[PDB]
This record gives sequence, structure tokens and C-alpha cells, in this order.
Amino acid sequence: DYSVTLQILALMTMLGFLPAMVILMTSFTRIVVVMSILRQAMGLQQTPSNQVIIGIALFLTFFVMSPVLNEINDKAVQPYLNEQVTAREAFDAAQAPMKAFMLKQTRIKDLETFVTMSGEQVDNPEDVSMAVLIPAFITSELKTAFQIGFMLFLPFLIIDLVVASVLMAMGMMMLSPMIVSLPFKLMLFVLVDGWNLILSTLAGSFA
Amino acid sequence: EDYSVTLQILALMTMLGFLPAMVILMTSFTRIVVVMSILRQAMGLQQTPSNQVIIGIALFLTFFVMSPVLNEINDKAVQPYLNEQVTAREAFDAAQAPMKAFMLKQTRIKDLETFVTMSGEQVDNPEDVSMAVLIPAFITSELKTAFQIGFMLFLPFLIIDLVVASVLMAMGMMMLSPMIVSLPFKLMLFVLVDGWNLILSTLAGSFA
Amino acid sequence: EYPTSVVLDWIANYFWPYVRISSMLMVMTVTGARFVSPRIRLYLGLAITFAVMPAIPAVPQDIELLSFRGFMTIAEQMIIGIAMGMVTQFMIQTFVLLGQILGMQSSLLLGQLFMFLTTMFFLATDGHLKMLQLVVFSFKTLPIGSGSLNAVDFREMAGWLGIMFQTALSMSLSGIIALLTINLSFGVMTRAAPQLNIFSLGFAFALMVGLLLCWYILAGLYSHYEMFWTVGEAQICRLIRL
Amino acid sequence: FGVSQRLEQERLKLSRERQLAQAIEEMKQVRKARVLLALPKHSVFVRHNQEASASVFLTLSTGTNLKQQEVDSIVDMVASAVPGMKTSRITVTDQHGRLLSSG
Amino acid sequence: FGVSQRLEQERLKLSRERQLAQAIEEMKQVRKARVLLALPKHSVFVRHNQEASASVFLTLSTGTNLKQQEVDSIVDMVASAVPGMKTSRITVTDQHGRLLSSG
Amino acid sequence: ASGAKVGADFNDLLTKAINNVNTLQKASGDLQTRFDRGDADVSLSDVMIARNKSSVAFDATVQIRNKLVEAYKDLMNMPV
Amino acid sequence: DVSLSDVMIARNKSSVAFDATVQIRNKLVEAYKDLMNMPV
Amino acid sequence: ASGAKVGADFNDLLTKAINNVNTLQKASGDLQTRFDRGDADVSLSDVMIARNKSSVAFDATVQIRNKLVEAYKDLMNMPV
Repeated sequence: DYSVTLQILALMTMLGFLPAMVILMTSFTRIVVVMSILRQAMGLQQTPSNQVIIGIALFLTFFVMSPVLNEINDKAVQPYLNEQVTAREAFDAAQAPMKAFMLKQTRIKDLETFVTMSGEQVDNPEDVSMAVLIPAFITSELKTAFQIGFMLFLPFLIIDLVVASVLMAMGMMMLSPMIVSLPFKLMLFVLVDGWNLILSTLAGSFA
Repeated sequence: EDYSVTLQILALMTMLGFLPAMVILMTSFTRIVVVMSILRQAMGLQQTPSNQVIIGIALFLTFFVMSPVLNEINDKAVQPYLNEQVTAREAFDAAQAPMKAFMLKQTRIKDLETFVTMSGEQVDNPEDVSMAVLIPAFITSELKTAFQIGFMLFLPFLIIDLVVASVLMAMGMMMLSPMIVSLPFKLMLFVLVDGWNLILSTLAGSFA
Repeated sequence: EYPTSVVLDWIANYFWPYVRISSMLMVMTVTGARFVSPRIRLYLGLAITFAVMPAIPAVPQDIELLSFRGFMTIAEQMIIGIAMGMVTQFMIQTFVLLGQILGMQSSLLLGQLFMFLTTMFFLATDGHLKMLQLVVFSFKTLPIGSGSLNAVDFREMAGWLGIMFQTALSMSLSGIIALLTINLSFGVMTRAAPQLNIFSLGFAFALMVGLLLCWYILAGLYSHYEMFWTVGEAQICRLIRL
Repeated sequence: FGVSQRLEQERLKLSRERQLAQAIEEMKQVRKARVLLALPKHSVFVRHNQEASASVFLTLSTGTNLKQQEVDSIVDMVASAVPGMKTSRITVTDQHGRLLSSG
Repeated sequence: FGVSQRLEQERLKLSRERQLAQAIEEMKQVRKARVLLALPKHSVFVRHNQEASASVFLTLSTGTNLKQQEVDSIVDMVASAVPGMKTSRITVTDQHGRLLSSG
Repeated sequence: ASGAKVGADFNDLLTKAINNVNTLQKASGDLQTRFDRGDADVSLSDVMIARNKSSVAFDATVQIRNKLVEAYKDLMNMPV
Repeated sequence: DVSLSDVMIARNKSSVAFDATVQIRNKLVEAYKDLMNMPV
Repeated sequence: ASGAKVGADFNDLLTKAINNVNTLQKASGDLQTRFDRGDADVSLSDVMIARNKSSVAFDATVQIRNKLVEAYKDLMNMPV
């Protein structure tokens, strides 16, 4: 096994890659994109602000991915602290719960595309390497976030078309419909309890 | 005498920082965008082509028309410099000259005279005028040339619009706006003549 | 061995393929969108390059990382990537062109309705996967070391403005004729009494029919997109010489 | 106008099936033929790919019995007519219902 | 007008069959010809193409037989008529149904 | 596998390390003050061993905190 | 067969080469982004 | 040749160096405890040589690690 001095250096180095792990392995990516798309849907540009958008995503990605953290703790963290497992085995024991979560939250077509691009022969979907699963996961999650986000865009686009046509009906061709539609865009989101509706579906969307 | 490796790197990074300026002030980017701006304005579409694709097509058009000059710079300047045949100082001058020659081919004598007198310097040959004075004369000629091409492009669309308006008025319907009827006719006549290919020939070949 | 060769080659063998991949993403329709953060896009480009690394042939060792020839290599990798990205932007904005011509003819934001739906077409038809397959194929048939877009590629890409109008007019020709004939029919039928006229009354009538015609346009828009994508994909393969 | 892509594929299948049936009509033993096709999916994963298949029904002459050469010729023509559909997946039967080829 | 891409392609290929069928009418041995083609797309994005194929049904004269020469000549002519689809991927059938070529 | 359960579990893991660091520092301080006050049955080796342990333990606590704070800042300041 | 001088020179050469290609890539992209965001 | 071969060759170079550093650290540790336990076949000179090489070897490991992290931190702060 690696010496004590080296294995302290190993965990210290990857302790700084924690933001990297969050963005491209857990549910942080999908929620932020959906939040960003919905922010552009209303007339407000940066009213929710970036920090609040991230703060909600960080809380959501912890509640939703809580089963993943539970399995990693009891299968990798606990055996290592009891000297029941070595450094490499503990690290591998943590990859399996996270690789399983990423594998089930991707699209077959994307994985089929990536295994062809990676040039590796794998007979079954559940045996793909993590090197090719990570790009396949984020590519599929981007498609899911765009498809979910733009469907939320549609009701706010409906309001814009209705008000713009009404203003053009009376010959008021110079009045900008966007400033008139803005109060009604906000009302639609608050009447449907939007801030609870999107998060409930986003939480339930994962598995 | 020749610049040190550290100093040559500093000069290289400096020109990369000014790269957007060299495209829009020294190359053919200004004329193409202005002409394409007229084409969008001439038709009834206001922002329909959008700004992104016009710049992207203009960039590709410039790389097409600047390919002879860029290759001439590559051969004369880059190749001796990469092979360490010439020093950095003369290689920079060998790259500057093709750009100066191209700007002279797209400028007018009157424009050069105005700025050379404006700079208050002494010169007798247009071939050895400083690039600091050639640039304002180059773009001034480019803007005038682009307006000429744009004016010629605007005439056929004005022709179509006036005909449609006259026809509607002659039929007695003084109530219908000519723009809505004329727009498909302007677009149809822009397509069945393959207008953009004709504009490419008269724009890319206008430099020579 | 001298460790300089091993470390330098990997950086040259990774960043140069990554630059072409990343440059295509920033100009791409979906990955270059304003919604996604640059950090998510950056990680996507890093992950894609790492995964498709086995299919990428080894770059020539003649060109040095710190040399003017290597500097030119970085620039020409971007030009290839932007070329693929602009093609995707050309298609979507052509549908934006289709939306606005219908809206303009409808006495009237309608481009956004077509832009969103066309983005759904791009995602549903796995257009993003095909583009990623195209760029990795570009590494095979268009090697990093020797190869760049020629003058003919620039002219073909500059000629896509005519492709926009011809394709946009072809999609809307049936609807635009319908818009004109009903408006002309409405004008001639109400021309008997010049007291009524149309003005704003014509504005209301025109916009109601124009929205109705857009309902017809969305009914058969998918077939036009499939033909348009084939034209665009053929252009992309021509750029990468496939 | 207006037909979706799936309907277009179905109409193409109907046309090719009809012309295959017409081709089988000219056989001396065959009096009437009806053709059915089964489209593929082409997925890399073995657990998901399906491949094509065929199902053809023959009303023969009043008498006569089909030989193994006959059924092999029929299945070979069917397989070569439509891309894919490897002979292994073609089911052929008769008026009396005897098995002639598995799918 | 109103014909969309794929349909147009069929209107090409089918017509070719007719004229190729026409080319087989002038032969002394064949009375009627019907060619069936199977032309997939290049589809650079799929690594497994099922590949083209052909199957030709011929009504011959009242009698006559061909040992190996005529069938080989015809299969080569048809194979060189259609781009791709190499000569080993044509099945030839007759009125009597004796197998004439694999595919 | 609940959000509250894992939140408590990582809190228990986190508070265990903090208590471990606190134990080393209190033990180091206790050994120092007994030797410094004049207790005969306290060796300088035990004092020096304990205070070296506390320094390493506290150094890890600060470095781990810096990694977490930087990681938090990286996710919050990203250009969404 | 190798020494610390070769390792340190290899490390420094890799760092300079990596820093060179990143900045030039950054400069070109910033130049591209400036051109895209202009009033036509 | 493919780019994976270069990546694998780079990976094996790093793995070989880590094993060499780890081998020296374990070799120094055994020689330290062999002389410390009281074995008379171990020379103080060899022990000091062993821990001198392990200390230098690990210091080289730290320098390479910091450069890798700095390059990655530089990489993530780039226009894209």
C-alpha cells in the first residue's frame, strides 16, 4: 500500500476537485440549466441572481442525491475508518454507487454514440467504463434539461403572443409588448406556485 | 540586434490582443458587413437574419478574399521565420508589406491625399506611406465603396415596392399597405435569381 | 527517456484535439447556448476529449508546443470547430427566418416559437450526437498536423445566406400565398364601400389568419427540417473532407 | 401532403409487399401470395437490437406439395428483396397450415 | 410537385427496374422481367449497414434452360447496372422456382 | 437513504473529526501545564509528542477548511 | 539514468508550453467573441 | 498511433514515479525502525542516507502535484 505521507497527499489533492465532481457527476447540472432557462423565460434578466440559483441547486442536489451519499458512506467511508479496507479498494467502493446512479440517468442513444466514439468493445450497457460514462451522462442531462426547460418556456411564450396580438389589434404597433407582458408573466408563475412545482418535479425526475 | 525570444513573444501576444481591430480596420470585413447591412435593411425583414450569422458569413467571406494576401504573408514572412532564415525584425516587415499592398488596392488617390496632408508629413510615393495614415484612408474608401454597392442593391427592391404600390393604387384599393404584399415578391425574386450568389461574385471579386 | 518528451506529447495530444472540440461547442446551437454556464460547457469539452481520445490519431511530433508553427496549429483547430458550429447556427436561424417571415406577413416573437421548436428538433433527432460524431471523424480524415480549411471551404460557407432564403421561402411559399390571397380577397371584397376601409380592422383580420396559418406551418414543418438537416450535414462532411 | 414519416414508411412497405406478392403470383405452384414485413431498430446494445423479419402466406394450387427447394427459393427471394431480414427470420406457411420456415 | 425526397428516390429506383426489366425483355429466353432492389443509405453514423441486395423474377419462354452461362451473364449485367450491390448479392428466380443465385 | 439521515451521518462524521482534534489539543495543553507547573511525573518527551500531534491535527483542520471554503466559493461564484 | 535537473527542466518546459497554448487559445476566443457581439 | 497510447504512456510515467517515491519512503521507514529498535547490522550512515533520499523524493512529489493543480486551476479560468 502507499505510505502514510503519500496517501495524505492523495486525499488532499482530490479534496480540491470536489467542485469538479459535483458539476459533471451529480444532479447539479440539470437543475442549474433548468433554473437558467426558466429565468430567461420571464422578463426579469438577473432578478433571481446567480448565487441564489446556485444555492437552491446545492440544496436540491443534496436532498435528491442523498441515497448516493448514504451508500458511499456505509460502503467506502466506514470500512476505511475501521481498517477493514485499503485505500484503493475504498476509492473503488465509492465509484460503484455513483457510477450506478449516472448509468441509470442517461440515454441509451447517447451511450451508444459514445461507445462508438471511444472505440471500446462493450457488450452490455451496464459495463461501460466511467471514462465514457461521464461525458455521456452530462450530454444526456443537457438534453433533458433543455427539453424540460423549454416546456416551461411555452406558457410564458403563450402570454407574450396573446398580449402582442391584442396590442397589434388596436393599431398600437409602437407599444412594446414585452413591458406589458412582464406583469402577467410574473403572475402566471406565482399563481401556479411555480417555485414549488418545478422543484417537486425536478426532485422526482431523478429515478 | 534581433529581438530576443522573450520580446518576440510579447509582440506576438500584443498583436493577438489587437486582432479584432485588424479584421475590422485592415481587412475586407467592414465592406462586407456594411453591404450585408443594406441587404437586410432593403428587404422588409428588420432583425430576421440576426446579427450572428451575418458576422459569421462575413468572417468566412473575408478569409476567402484574404486568402491570397494571407498566403503571401505565410510564404514571404512566416516560412523564412520558422526556418530561422531571417530575423524577427525583417520578418515583421515582410508580413506588413502584403497588408499595405492590399490596402492600396482598395483605396482611392483622393483619400490618401487628404490624410497625408492631414498628417502633415512629406512623401512622394504612395507605396511607402506609413500604415498609420493608410488605415483611415482605407476604411474611408471602404465605406464609400460599400455605400455604392448597397445603393445598387437597394434599387431593385425599391423598384419592386413601387410597382406593387402603384398596382394596388391603380386597382382602387387605397386601403392596403404595399409592404405586406410586396414582401413575398421581393423574397421570391431574391431566390429564383439566386441573389446571394450574384452578390458574392460582385463583392468577393470587387477587391481583386 | 528524457521526461520532456512524454509530458509535452500528452499536452499536445490532448489540448489540440480539445481546442477543435471546444471551439465547435461554443458556436454550437445547444452547447453554445446562453443558458448553460461556461464551466459546465468547459467540463463537457474536457470529458468528451478524454473519452474520444482512443479514436484520435497521434498528432505529429515535428511541431513544437512553444513555436510559431504550434501557434498556427491552435488557430486552425478553432477555424474547423467554428465551421461546424456556424452550420448549426445557420439551420436554427433559418427557422427563425421562417418564423419571422410568417409573423411579418401575419401583420405582426414568432421566430422564438420556431427557434424553440427547432431546438427541440435538434435535440430529439440526436443532432448533438451527430455533430460530436462528425468532429471525431474530422480527426481521422482531417488530421491536426497537416490540414486546414481552404479558400473553397470559406466560399461555400459564405454562400449559405442564399441557402437560408431559398429554404425559408420554400417552407413558407404555400402559406405566404395563402396569406396574400385572403388579404387581397378581403381587400377587393370590401373595396365596394370605401367607408369601411381596413386599417386597424385589417390588422385584426390579418393577424387571426396569420396565426391560423402558422398552425398549418407547424403541422408539416418536420419534413422540411429533415431535408434541411441533410443539406447541412452534407456541407459539414464536405468541410471535414469525409 | 401532410402524412407523417411513419405513414410514408408504411406506404413504401405496402408497395414493396404488393410487388413481392405479384412476383410470387407468377410461380406455377403459387396462386395467391400475401406478404408482411417487420422493420429493424439497429441498436449497438445486443439486448435492444431487433433486426427485420418477414411473414408470407401462400395459397398454392389445388394439389401439389411444396418441396424443400421451393421453400428455400422463396425465402431466398424474400431475403434478397428487402435489406436485412436474414433468411433465419422468415416464416412461410400454406393453406393447410404446415410449417415451411421458422422465424 | 409535392413529392418529398424519399418518395422521389423510389420514383427513380422503381423506374430503373422497369428499364432494366425492359433490357431483359429483348433476351430470347425471358418473356417478362421484374427486378426488386434493396438500397440502404450510406448512413455514416451507423457502423453496421445491412448492404444492398437484388432479386429478379423472370417469366421465360415456353421451354429452354440455362446451365450456368446465362444466369451468370445476367447477374453480372444487373450488378453492374446498379451502383454498389456487388454481384454476389443477387437472387435469381424463374417460373419453375429452381434456385439460380444466392444473396 | 433519506436527506435527514445522511445529513446527520456526515454531521456525525464531521463532528467526530472536530472532537478528535479537540481531544488532541486538550491533551497537549494538559501535558504542557502539568510539566510547566512543576509536576515531577511528567516527561518532556510526552509534552513534546503531544504538542507536535496537536499542531499537525490543527494544521489539517485549517487546510481542510480552506479546501471547503474555496470549493464553496468556486460553486457560488461560477458564471451561471 | 535520469536526474533531478532533467525532471525539473521537463516540468518547467511543460509548464511554459501549457501556459503558452492556453493564453493563445484564450486570446483567439476573446477575439472571436468580440467579433460576434457587434452591431451589424 | 492513437492519442490513448500517449495518455497511457504518460500515466505509466506518473505511476512509475509514485512507486519509486513510495519504495524509497518504505525503505527509509524500515531502516529507521531497524536502527531504532536496536539492530546492530544497521549503520547510522545508511539510515541517514535512506531518509535523505526519501525526503528529497517526496519533495519532488509535492512540487509536481502543485504544478498539476495550478495548471488545472489555470485551465478552469479560461474563456469557453
